[PDB]
Amino acid sequence: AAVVGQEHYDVASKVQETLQTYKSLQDIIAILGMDELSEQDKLTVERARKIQRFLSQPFAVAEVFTGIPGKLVRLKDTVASFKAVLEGKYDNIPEHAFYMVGGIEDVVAKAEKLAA
Amino acid sequence: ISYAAYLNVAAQAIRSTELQTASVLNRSQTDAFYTQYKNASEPTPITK
Amino acid sequence: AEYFRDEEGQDVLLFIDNIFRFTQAGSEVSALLGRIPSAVGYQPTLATDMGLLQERITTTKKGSVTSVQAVYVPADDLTDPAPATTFAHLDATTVLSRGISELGIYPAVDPLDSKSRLLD
Amino acid sequence: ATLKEVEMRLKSIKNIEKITKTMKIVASTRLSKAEKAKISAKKMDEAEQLFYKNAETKNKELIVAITSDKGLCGSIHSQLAKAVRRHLNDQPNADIVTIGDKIKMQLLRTHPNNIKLSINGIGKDAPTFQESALIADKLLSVMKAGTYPKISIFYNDPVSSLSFEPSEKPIFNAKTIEQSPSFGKFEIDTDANVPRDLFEYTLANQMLTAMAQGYAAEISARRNAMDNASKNAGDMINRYSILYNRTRQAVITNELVDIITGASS
Amino acid sequence: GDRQTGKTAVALDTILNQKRWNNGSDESKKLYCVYVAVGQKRSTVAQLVQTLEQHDAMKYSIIVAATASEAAPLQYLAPFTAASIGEWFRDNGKHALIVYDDLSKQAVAYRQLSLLLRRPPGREAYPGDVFYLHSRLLERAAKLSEKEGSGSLTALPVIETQGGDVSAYIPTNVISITDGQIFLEAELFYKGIRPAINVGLSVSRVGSAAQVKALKQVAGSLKLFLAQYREVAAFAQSDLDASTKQTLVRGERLTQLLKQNQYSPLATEEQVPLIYAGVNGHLDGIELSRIGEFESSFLSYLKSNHNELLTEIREKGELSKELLASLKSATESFVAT
Amino acid sequence: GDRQTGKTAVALDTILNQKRWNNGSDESKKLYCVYVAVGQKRSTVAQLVQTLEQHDAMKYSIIVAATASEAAPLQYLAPFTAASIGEWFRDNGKHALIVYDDLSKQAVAYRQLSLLLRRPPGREAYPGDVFYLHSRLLERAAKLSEKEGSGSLTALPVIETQGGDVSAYIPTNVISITDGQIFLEAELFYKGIRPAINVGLSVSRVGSAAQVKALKQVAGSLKLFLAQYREVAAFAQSDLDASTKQTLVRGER
Amino acid sequence: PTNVISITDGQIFLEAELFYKGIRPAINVGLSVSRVGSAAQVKALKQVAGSLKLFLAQYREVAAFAQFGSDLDASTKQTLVRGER
Amino acid sequence: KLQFALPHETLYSEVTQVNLPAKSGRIGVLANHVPTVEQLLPGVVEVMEGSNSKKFFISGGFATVQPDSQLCVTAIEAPLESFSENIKNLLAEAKKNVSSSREAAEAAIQVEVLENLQSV
Repeated sequence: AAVVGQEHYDVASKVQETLQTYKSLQDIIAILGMDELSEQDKLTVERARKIQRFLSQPFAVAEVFTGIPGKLVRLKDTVASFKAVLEGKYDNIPEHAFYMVGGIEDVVAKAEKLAA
Repeated sequence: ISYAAYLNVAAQAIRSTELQTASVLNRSQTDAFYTQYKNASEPTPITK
Repeated sequence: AEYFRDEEGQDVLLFIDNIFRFTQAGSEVSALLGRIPSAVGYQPTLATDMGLLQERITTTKKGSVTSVQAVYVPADDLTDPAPATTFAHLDATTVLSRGISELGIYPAVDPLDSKSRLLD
Repeated sequence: ATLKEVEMRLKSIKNIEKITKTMKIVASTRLSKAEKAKISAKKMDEAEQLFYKNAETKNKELIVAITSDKGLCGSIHSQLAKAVRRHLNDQPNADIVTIGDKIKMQLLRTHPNNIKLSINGIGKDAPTFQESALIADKLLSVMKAGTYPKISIFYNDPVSSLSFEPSEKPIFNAKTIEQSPSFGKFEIDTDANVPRDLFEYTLANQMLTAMAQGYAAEISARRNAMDNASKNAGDMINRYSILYNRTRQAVITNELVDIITGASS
Repeated sequence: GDRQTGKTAVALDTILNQKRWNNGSDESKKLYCVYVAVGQKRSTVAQLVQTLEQHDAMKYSIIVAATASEAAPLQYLAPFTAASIGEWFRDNGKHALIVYDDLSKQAVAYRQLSLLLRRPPGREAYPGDVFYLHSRLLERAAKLSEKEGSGSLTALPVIETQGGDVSAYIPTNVISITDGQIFLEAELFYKGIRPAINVGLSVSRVGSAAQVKALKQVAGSLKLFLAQYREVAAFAQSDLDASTKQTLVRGERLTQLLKQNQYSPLATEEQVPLIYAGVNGHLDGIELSRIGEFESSFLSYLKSNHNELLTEIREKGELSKELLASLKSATESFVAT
Repeated sequence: GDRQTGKTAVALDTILNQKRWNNGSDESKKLYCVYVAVGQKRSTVAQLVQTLEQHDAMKYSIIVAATASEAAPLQYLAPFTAASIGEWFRDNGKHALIVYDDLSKQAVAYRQLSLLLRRPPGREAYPGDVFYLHSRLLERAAKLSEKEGSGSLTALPVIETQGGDVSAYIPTNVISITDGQIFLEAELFYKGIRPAINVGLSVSRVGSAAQVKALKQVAGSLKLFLAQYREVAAFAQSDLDASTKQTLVRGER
Repeated sequence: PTNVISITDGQIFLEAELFYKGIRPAINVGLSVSRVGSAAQVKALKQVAGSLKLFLAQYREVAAFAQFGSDLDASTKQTLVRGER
Repeated sequence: KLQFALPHETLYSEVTQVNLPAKSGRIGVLANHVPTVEQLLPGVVEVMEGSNSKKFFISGGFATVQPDSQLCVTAIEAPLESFSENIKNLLAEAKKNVSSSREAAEAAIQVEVLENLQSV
């Protein structure tokens, strides 16, 4: 936290914790549905499912193979993007929107694309 | 006192030649509680 | 069998009992011969030894042997190398079941588990 | 280790499998008694409906909802919640009386404003007139039920023995009984306060029916859910069995290699 | 079965029961048992010797002993040596029962020999030809033909499972070689069901082919009832169907009935009645605590009322409809008292 | 993919389709295909030969053969020898294909050879130089440069996963050497998808450029769409949005 | 690992999952034992932490039960609330 | 027909003669009766189907002759014989309860039930 700054560290901590929760309940999710999760947890899981999907981004050297134009996102931008998502400030739009896209702004724009 | 409550007390008294069954006894005994609420805010779960 | 097929011009059918015990026997002869045993303790000559057995059973111009073999699956683990190598050689499987026999059906062949190479 | 960690995890899955099997079966037993009751209850209700139909009807709102205290009765809890939330849009300020902990939790979360009355000790019991009567009495006194010019109750109609569709119905206010198109084809007595009595009588009689319909759907849902659970557990048994088998082969091979290396020296 | 769940006791019981027939002068009723104590500490074998002397069984017994201290070559050759002893009885056309207890310790000794002789090692560090060793021993057990003089050499190897691993290399091999298993289960033993036979995991591949005709007749039901009782066992966990409750009552009583105090054998003529009661559901009325009292009492009652019935069962060996009729009456009368 | 999902057939079809191409003109349009049958029964090979002669395709193809009967060293030398034959076509500048069925059986062969040479057993009892064995074989077969006359020799090595274990030592070693995967999914094979290609486990890590532009335009993003279908049916098993349903109706269809 | 565990007089197990859970130190409280035990810690600190071990162990047990679902009695949820803290 | 029913149990659910104790005193229904709504008070009830007469003790409810000759009687938990002697003992207790004892309403009901029992 002294290196990447407290704000980064806090953001990263929350990402790790959410994803770890999601992994922990991965078993429970399979055995019984999402609606048989505890309500508090169910929020965590829904958010985490989004976070997990958010982590994918197209790659530009893979642009040929994948067929998706790559996205290079600034470090300053990355910290901001995840920070918002953890506070659920964009949790209200499709999981598909989060999947394979660049920055937070791109997720928003793709929500409009999906909305059509 | 509500009409169906009035009838209810009579029904309860009515489970007393004799010919007694479990369904009757269950129909006259309940452990349910009713929790008043306000606002969120919760005045207690007084026994029903 | 080969005398019947090749030298008496017949189509014959040769049963083999446990082919697990074919493997098992082969494993021992290797170890006695002092060869380094391979995975899941099975003969290093595992492929070749099954190959000799399962390549003299074939469709010749003269006749054909056909062989019904019994696979006593070891530990009922079908991903074990010994069943797998056997299954590679096998062409069809007829899957007798005791459930089926309990439905009074003799043949005991389980219709949903019997599958053959020729069935296309 | 791989071997033991696989084996213990597979055992966990086995125990889970066993429990989900057991629950599903016990649920089936419980379901038969529940279903029997619901028929008799429904017959009584139909006679009351016979009046309301022939009279016609022609009615803020009240919301009453029915679920069990008990959980893991499938998606009864949240499908009913979703349809309540939909009609909580319709009338914003309506006071929700939640009969059952499970429906209490979902609605309380979505709007904690409306919760005025909530019940407890619902799910364990099979509905009986006693419960309905006392709840009714409390709806009249506490919620002043007549004040809401609409009353609606939500419950789960057990569409099929393997399905449940959440359902609602409108309870007709005492005002409604008065002004219903026909009411004079039946001989009203001014001496009796038949609207003020019948309102109360059908408040409970309808509510008891709603509880009965719901209860059957609830027990049916738990049976359905626990069955699907067994299936899901079965899939995990198979997945960890394959893992067990692979791990087992690997242990033999890896152990063998150590022995061989030693022998070679 | 699992390590030291009094496996040796189960075996020893068989030897004691052979006393009843053995005492009998007909030599087609004389199995001259041989107990092969492999790797067993000398204190344990002293107890064995003492138990045998106490039950005066040392006259149809030979105990080949390779104790824990005894050298690994002696341990290796010990079942083989024993087998030769069996051959004399078998060759003489007599019958005998040789109990190799436990082949798991035979295995360890062969392992020690092979590894020490630097012979190529193999799976689970057991000798490569360990399958061959076990098969040679286990194939000497034989029911002879009448041309070669009808004789036998019944054998019952006792195998120690290394904590329940029936997939282990030495257990798997032995299971394959032999025909039938009786699988004692540790949970049952601890839970006080002694003998701790797990009915499910016990099988006989010869089974009913040899079985007293009488005992076969009144025990087809018993197998099936126990099968149902096992399946409906877990269903004890509440809202219980009337059908399930009938199964549970009959099944619980049956399970209680098959408990037997170790080192006490029984005669077929007293096996057949007890099972008859259970099959006919007479025991259902009797409470669980009173099953035990019922058992001994029923036997004494049967002996007093009709030791004619018992003697008929013993000598006829086949239950006649008249015997089953009379027996039912006797049971009804006993149940009443 | 998984053993005896008629694994051979998938490749066989590739060989058959190129009849039209091969019966064309221009040596670039002609492919010369070599089918290396390693570890296959003489019967199985005889059926292949007859199948090829049934589709009259024998005349454009070679079969190099190292049947199950044939000795383990012959099997070891079998892919390499076949690849030499292939290089003559390639270095004639002509386009070609070589289908090595199955390199998994070559692994078992090399295992035997190595162990019988008493070279210390490797991981999973497969010899330690197994990586070298496959890699030396595999990186031969190439599309050469204009300098070398634009040779081609396409390579399809057919790997038999044991119980669909894609983490298994022999498969992983091959996967890392090769580019792309054409995983033949067993579940789908059973559930009547012929050819059963699980798009999740099938990639082509260098493929997209190769396709003709028409089949890039028309097929654009269909891989993505049907990897949305996988997701869609993943969570099909709460509230299905109309969007999800549309994707499902298209996806299944 | 087997050899060393026998030789040593305590084990101070760390656990990767708990690291991710954000418990740093990631000490896996149940697997961590001190076979030289308390008589080495400050007397004051011994007094205060007397049942701390018991509480944590109970928290672990309760947590397992809690993940098999179903409503828990209030006494158990006291444990759960305390345990979390 | 006649609908005579309880919640958990269901009886006859027009029947010849039904004699009902109502807030309108006593009401008799014989074949077709002109269509009424009457609240049934706690009651001693007679239902006659043909000349056969069955005698009921009823916890009050609602009565509604429908125009189509459906006498809907709905009532809580009833039999007359079932109600009877134990009730006489209870009535003594109930008098005590009336002394102490909504509690007023309960005691009023207890007196009503005592009267209703005297009718038996």
